[PDB]
Amino acid sequence: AGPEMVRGQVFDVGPRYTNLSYIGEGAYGMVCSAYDNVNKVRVAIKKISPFEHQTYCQRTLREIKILLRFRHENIIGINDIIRAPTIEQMKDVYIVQDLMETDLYKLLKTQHLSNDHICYFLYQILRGLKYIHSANVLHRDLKPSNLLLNTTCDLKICDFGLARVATRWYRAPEIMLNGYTKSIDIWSVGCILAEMLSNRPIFPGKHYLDQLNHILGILGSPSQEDLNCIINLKARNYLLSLPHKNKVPWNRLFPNADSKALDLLDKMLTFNPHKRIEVEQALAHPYLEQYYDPSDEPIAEAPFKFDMELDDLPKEKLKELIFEETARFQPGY
Ligand SMILES: CN(C)Cc1cccc(Nc2ncc(Cl)c(-c3csc(C(=O)NN4CCOCC4)c3)n2)c1
Repeated sequence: AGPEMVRGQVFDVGPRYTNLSYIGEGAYGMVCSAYDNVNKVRVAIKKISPFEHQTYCQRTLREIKILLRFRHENIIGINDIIRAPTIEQMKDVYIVQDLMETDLYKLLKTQHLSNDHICYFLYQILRGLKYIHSANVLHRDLKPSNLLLNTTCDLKICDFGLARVATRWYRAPEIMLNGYTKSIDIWSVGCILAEMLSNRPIFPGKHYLDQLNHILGILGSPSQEDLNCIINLKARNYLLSLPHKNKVPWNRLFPNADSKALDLLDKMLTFNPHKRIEVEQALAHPYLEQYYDPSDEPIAEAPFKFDMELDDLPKEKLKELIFEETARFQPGY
């Protein structure tokens, strides 16, 4: 019996992995669960087909190298990698990882979170993000659909394809001019907090202009100091063209949320990245006092550093590096 297929997509991961089930898909990849007939468990498998585009090749190499170096309870790992025995044959790369029960996206579509769970999930997101930022890496695309949850309420951050060393509903406002710094991740976590408090996106713009209006609709018109953070000229001009907007207090939007939760949300969703809170201070905020435990919150031993200029490399070079990096999982290595 030939190779497995999932929604007309071949999934050439047997004989070890079988009984595939669709989970989701991105721009150049698909995710399924499968049965691992060695460890007698179900696993997650992300198929990645990036080699047509230099950008996809950089993100794939970055994703693999970062996830193989990171070792943290709140961050998805890589257990196995499958690809063809020769570089000429390699069209796809399959990354095998721990299977989780669901993601925060789906959870928030069907469940109301107690203040306790919101607190505990927020702690874990930030605890993972502390490890991440401690290594001088940015995730850059945190969102409910890549925060994974287990039966026992354990959370893991996944999809590091966009990560870099230091929808669009979670993009910080600095980015909607563009400057990727650690504070864009805190913005995303702020938006995630809001969504956990209400079950609806806080800034659900149809496009970037419409997202800016949502943001200003709650934060109010930016100050002049805040306007000096907005480097891009079209954006700055646009902001200067708008009528004044008043700041809406957080407890009017979330009338039944914990006061501490709202005080932290306020500091995470701050227009000016320079004044936005940082991950350790977030973790030490009173709202999180029930879980904050710096004695058991690991950081990376050293800053992550790429020794090559991936941006500069032609997609053929990248593919060779991807062949190299995945060698160690190939039989007979
Ligand atoms: C419906 N039934 C399947 C339940 C369910 C629902 C969602 C998740 C999981 N479990 C799980 N376990 C391990 C992993 Cl590794 C992943 C995973 C999902 S997506 C992804 C990634 O890399 N995704 N990117 C592309 C898609 O958009 C987001 C980013 C990794 N999921 C189970």
